[PDB]
Amino acid sequence: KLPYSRVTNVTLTRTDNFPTRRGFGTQLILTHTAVSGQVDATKRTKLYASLAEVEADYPANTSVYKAALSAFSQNPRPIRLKVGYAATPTGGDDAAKKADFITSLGAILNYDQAFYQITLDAALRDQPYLDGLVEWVEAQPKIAMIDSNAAGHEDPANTTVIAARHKGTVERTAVFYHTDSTEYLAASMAAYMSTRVFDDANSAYTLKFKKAPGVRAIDKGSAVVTAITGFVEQTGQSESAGHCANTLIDIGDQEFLVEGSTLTQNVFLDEIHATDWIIARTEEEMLSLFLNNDRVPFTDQGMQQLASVPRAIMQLAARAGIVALDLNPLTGAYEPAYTITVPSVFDIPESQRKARIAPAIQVRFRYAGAVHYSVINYTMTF
Amino acid sequence: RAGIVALDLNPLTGAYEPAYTITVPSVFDIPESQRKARIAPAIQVRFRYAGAVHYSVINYTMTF
Amino acid sequence: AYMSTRVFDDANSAYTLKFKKAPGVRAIDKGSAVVTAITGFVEQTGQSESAGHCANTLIDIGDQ
Amino acid sequence: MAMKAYSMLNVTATLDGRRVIGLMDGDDAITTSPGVDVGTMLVGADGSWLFSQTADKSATVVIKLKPNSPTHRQLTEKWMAQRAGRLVGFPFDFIDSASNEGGTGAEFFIQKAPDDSKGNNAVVREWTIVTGEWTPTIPTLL
Amino acid sequence: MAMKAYSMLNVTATLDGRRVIGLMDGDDAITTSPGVDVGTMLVGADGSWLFSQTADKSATVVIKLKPNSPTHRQLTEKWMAQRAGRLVGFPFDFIDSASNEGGTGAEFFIQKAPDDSKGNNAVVREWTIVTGEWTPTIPTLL
Amino acid sequence: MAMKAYSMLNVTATLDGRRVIGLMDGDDAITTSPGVDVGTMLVGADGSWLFSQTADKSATVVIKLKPNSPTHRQLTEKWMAQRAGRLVGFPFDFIDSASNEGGTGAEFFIQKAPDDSKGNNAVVREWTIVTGEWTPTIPTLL
Amino acid sequence: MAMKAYSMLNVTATLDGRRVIGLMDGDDAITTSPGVDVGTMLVGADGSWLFSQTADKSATVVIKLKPNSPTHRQLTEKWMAQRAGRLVGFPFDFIDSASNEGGTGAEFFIQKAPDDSKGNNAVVREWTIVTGEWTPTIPTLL
Amino acid sequence: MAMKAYSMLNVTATLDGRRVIGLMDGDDAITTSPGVDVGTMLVGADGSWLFSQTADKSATVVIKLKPNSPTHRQLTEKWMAQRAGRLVGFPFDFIDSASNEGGTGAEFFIQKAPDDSKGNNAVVREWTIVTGEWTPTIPTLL
Repeated sequence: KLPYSRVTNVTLTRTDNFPTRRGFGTQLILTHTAVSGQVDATKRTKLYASLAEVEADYPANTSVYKAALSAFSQNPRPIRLKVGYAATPTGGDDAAKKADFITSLGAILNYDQAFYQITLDAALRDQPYLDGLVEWVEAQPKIAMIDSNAAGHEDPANTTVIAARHKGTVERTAVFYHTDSTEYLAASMAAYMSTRVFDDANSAYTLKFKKAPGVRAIDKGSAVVTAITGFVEQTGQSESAGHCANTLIDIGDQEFLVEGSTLTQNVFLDEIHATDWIIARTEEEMLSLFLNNDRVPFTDQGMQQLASVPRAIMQLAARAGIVALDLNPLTGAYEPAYTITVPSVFDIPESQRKARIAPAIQVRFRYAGAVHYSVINYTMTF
Repeated sequence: RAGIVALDLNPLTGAYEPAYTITVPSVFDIPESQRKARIAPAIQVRFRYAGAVHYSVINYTMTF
Repeated sequence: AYMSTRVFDDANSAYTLKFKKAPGVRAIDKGSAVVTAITGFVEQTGQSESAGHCANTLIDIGDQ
Repeated sequence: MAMKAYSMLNVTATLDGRRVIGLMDGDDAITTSPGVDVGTMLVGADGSWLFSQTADKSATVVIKLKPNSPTHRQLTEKWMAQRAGRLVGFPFDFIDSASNEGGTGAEFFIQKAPDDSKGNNAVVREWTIVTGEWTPTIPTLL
Repeated sequence: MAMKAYSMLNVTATLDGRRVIGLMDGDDAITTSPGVDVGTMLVGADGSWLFSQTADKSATVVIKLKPNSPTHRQLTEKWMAQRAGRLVGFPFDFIDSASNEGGTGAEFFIQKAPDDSKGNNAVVREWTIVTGEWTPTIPTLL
Repeated sequence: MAMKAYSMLNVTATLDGRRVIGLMDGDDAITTSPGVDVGTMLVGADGSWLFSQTADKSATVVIKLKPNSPTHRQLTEKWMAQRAGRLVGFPFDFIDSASNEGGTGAEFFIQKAPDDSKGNNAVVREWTIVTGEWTPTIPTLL
Repeated sequence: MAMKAYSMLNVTATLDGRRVIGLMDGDDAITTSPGVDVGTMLVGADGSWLFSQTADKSATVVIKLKPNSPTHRQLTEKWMAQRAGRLVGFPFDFIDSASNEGGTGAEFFIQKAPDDSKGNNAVVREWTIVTGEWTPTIPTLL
Repeated sequence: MAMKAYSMLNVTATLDGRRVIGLMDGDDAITTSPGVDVGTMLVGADGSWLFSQTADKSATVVIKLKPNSPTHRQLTEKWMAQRAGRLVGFPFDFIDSASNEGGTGAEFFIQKAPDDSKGNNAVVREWTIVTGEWTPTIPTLL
């Protein structure tokens, strides 16, 4: 006779697989450990597909595997995690100066610029040179976040801490503070941050303020979750009376992220993510416009043709729920949510017309709010 | 219609791509010397073969 | 006998496989790993031309 | 910035990146019409009244092209792409530079197809496209 | 290979092998129209939308012929063949050489018949044919 | 606070926390009907009369959804949850912001299920839910 | 993976291995309806209420086919097989690729038979099949 | 042997030797319907199911004839023969030559009679016949 496998192939294994769930951006995990078989200074950035394909890095190393395990553990799963090589030098010859770290970062973009999120873990925790990253992630279209493991955040009076020295001055980083042995940035960033599709209706996750991680436990404290997360009980969020960070507290048995991943007093993470998506979408659509048509003439005819791209991206974004609904909050009267202004080329002289660089188009937004707190009064008359 | 030609979709991307194209040479330029043979120039046609299935794979991951 | 009696002008009448078909009246041969030298077919990955001769044998898997 | 005279040389239309060039003669070559009425007034048997406002913000556009226009080629490729099974948006947007009057949409779809008439001279080819949302732009220069 | 001027002397139509010659005067002598609309947009009471795409790829063609044209003889023979009981396809296909615009079908059928009007001068004879599939050809020369 | 015109953009419905979005077209997309008549008048053979008032304060609601609506997914999950054996309330409540007209219930249950029709276009999916108590809210703004 | 427009070119139905091809025109060509109501609310004379949930998970399906369709041949063979005395399941299952909406059953049975009408044109042939269990699939792509 | 187009010129019906000729206009001139349903599904209070198959293989046929048709004369003679007391079978059988779809019976009986309406124009005459067995023929040419 003959086995049935000659025409088919049916396996039976015991593992956990999660849906594909394409997303916006991919994160980067940079540390000092190198495998030298794929990452040795020739490919400072490497791609992957799933935890199975992770073979080069040790299946028990603290940096890569102990964070990638959390990263690939979201109920919908991200894809194509990126592994870095940046700070392969141990910070620098003189660790007191970060000048080596900035140069190390400057040499990793050139190999590949595809990642959007930066997560360093199992090392570089609260190191003095790490501040250079905070200097470097600004003036850059990316997001970098640092999960400190322990510090004097519990005292709202100190200043030597990360979130204390930089507090309300930086607009593109956040600190996922916890206790030790918990790799936390991977749990939410690029695991829930990535797997969101903004082109669909009502898919605007403005909060990020009530969300569960893959697998991790809670911290403890009641009035100490005010020094951390810098959140006033009722009135609002005060920047002076605490450090703005995140801790993943629980209230019922339900453990969830808290404070909504702020970066300054009232700058939430989703507001950054949505604008970055808008920018990275308009750039791609503009690129796909010089390549289809042969030429774009240097007149109003071609100027409105370039204006056609933002005028469609804003329309596609207001559907998602990022732009306000054409109503002035002050009065509730009529006021346009978004306006696009196009300069007139009719007057621009030939001297600057020979550069083949168009003038600038301007666009106006109106951010769409969310809710983080509720108030009820319950007056009883008997 | 029978099922020999592919269905107007590029397998690489699933984007649009014609399944079959017919190209006809232009006789406007062919000189009289070769026009007296009474033998027409050549028409060209492009295909896209329609695949089939001979083998299957299933995985059956059990969680308990 | 089966190759001839197919009409290609009808819809969906494309017998691309010819890979799962019964003869009129004839019996099976024998062997399990010897049907790889003949038919040159890899078990899973595909069909390798080096590891066998490409032919046909009319095997059976069930009683079929 | 005086409100100059109207001219077809200042109207720009973009269909999925590329421009629209070959347009037939006439006072109506690109026409956009809304889906349904804005509202409805209901007056009862006593004399009172109640107005009802719809949530249907949708529109259709009709484009008239010559038999020899690259936009005709683009549209007849998109039609075959839809017939094959692929379904996508191909945003369309058009505007007048003299008064910023016009509109834009994010995801359109081919709804009608032209009739191939040969005859003795050239004939129009009319395409009808439909969107699910249509945002007009407010004419700011009057 | 410049996009030359349009002319009826470069349009070729073939009906079951033989050509079509005798055509009436007018800007519309061979007109092909699709079966149904390409799609349909449905907008609900809340403002959401859903587009539906049809699988009906069928077309009809109308040919106008003089009372004295060999194509008229061929068509009036085919009509009698259908009336007798025989049913076959007789493929029809037409194209313009200037822009490769046109289409083809594999199996047509006579759907309408002309009216024999004698009167004082010559009158048109219109035939309407219908296919189950109709494949247009993409105009590659714009 | 003038009694503004009616519009579907001010009606809000909540089904077990999440909102209802995908609704079919028509003048009736969410309809609630009471269980039984409020009362019954009985007139005897002599001319006297007696009115009887019921204690049945129950209602049913019918929701019409497009084939592609997240509420359809939520409802088809709840139906399978009931079929499995779990039985819970999932409160539903809806209201109009212009006149505070509408109602609420505390514990509903799926009573009917839609028919999956594919056909050539989109078709309605109707769900029928039933409560044991239904409290309307008094329209205070007339 | 955007929620594309609905189309009959992405709906797949399988009846005992082979596909279903010849379907009649209309907005309803394959319709599945559940056996009985999901539940029943009983309200007493005092105002209390009690809901009762059924264990009947069964469904029926109606398929409309042209007089010339291979599925018609398959079904009319299966009907004769049942009439002879053989009784088997022939599982049927159908689904939409755009939203993973549809269902499957393990053992069906022919319940009704069409009426052979000849007349002047083609007429529908309706088959009604019944299952003892019917498992819908949850639409995961909304 | 291509599956040609449907036509009433290829449908043949025989009633006790002689053919049927005079048929009224309409999409339904000869219609055969089965006696009872093929089966019945019974689902108990627990969720189990049981299907029951009938042994009733019987059918009825309805024929619509003009007031002037030789088949009308034949049928009105057969009716009087039955009324007199004679009782026989007069087999009836009909088929379509394009797909071998149809059926046959061995012994029929007149069950209904038409209504003689004169009026201003011609009216249908409908006859209903019933058999005890009805064997359909499997359409082998699809």
